[PDB]
Amino acid sequence: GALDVLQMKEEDVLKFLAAGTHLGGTNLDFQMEQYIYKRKSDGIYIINLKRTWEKLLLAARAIVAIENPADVSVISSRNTGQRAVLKFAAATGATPIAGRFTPGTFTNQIQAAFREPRLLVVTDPRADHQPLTEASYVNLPTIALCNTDSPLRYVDIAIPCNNKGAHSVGLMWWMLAREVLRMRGTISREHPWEVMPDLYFYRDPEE
RNA sequence: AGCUCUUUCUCGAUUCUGUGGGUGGUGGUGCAUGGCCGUUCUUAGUUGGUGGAGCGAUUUGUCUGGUUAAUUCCGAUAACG
Ligand SMILES: [Mg+2]
Ligand SMILES: [Mg+2]
Ligand SMILES: [Mg+2]
Ligand SMILES: [Mg+2]
Ligand SMILES: [Mg+2]
Ligand SMILES: [Mg+2]
Ligand SMILES: [Mg+2]
Ligand SMILES: [Mg+2]
Ligand SMILES: [Mg+2]
Repeated sequence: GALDVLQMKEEDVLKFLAAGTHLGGTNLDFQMEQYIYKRKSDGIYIINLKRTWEKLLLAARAIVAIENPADVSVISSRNTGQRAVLKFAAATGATPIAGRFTPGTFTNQIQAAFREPRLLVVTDPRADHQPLTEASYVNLPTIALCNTDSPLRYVDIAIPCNNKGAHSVGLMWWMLAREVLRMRGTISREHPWEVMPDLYFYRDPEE
């Protein structure tokens, strides 16, 4: 937003640079060109943070406008985003899908997995292409976290970030939960949040 | 074989004559058919409902790979059941 209550604070830029979310890929595509600051001395692109923040608050403003919280289905297929989507759906009452997608869940009126969402959030356009291709049949908008080499086909609100590393992905889902819960009422601003981002990170099997 | 011929007793309305019409047939057609059987074919093969691809005949599901006597399973997965 244009305001000052919605502006990025110094405590969040440290969370960003600590998770590494500013660090892009090696290849750029001509649709993500407005989100890049400059290519490093070695071949890697820096993502502009102020632009990440504005696209993240636009996604939150798109999610808050849906009345029933339970038709904002969230999807992750890679192993890094499963815990994050499960915790995001818990914190704000969406319906998560981790693992395989079982094509036809959006367009098949027999299956027991058939639902009719009203939004669609997704971790990675290039790894969860089946939900996008199916959303392209039932008038279904889409929000997506994009790496610097993400194809922006059928996505409607791309959020630029490092999409590869587990810490980055969990931090982005945590911040998306923070800002929907903030502007819906609920956990009012001028307080830190009870949950720490590490509840949202990938497990990466332990000792 | 009263089959027929010579001869002339016996039976009793059941027949006989003619016209229609039936009846029977190990007669014809298995290239008019039912049913049964044999064989393709002793192997692992077949099919539709909703969804996806194609203008369409069609295709996916019914599979790269491993496994099994086996489309038997494990799995992979625009398919689900
Ligand atoms: Mg006859
Ligand atoms: Mg006969
Ligand atoms: Mg015959
Ligand atoms: Mg016959
Ligand atoms: Mg069809
Ligand atoms: Mg068609
Ligand atoms: Mg077939
Ligand atoms: Mg064998
Ligand atoms: Mg299986």
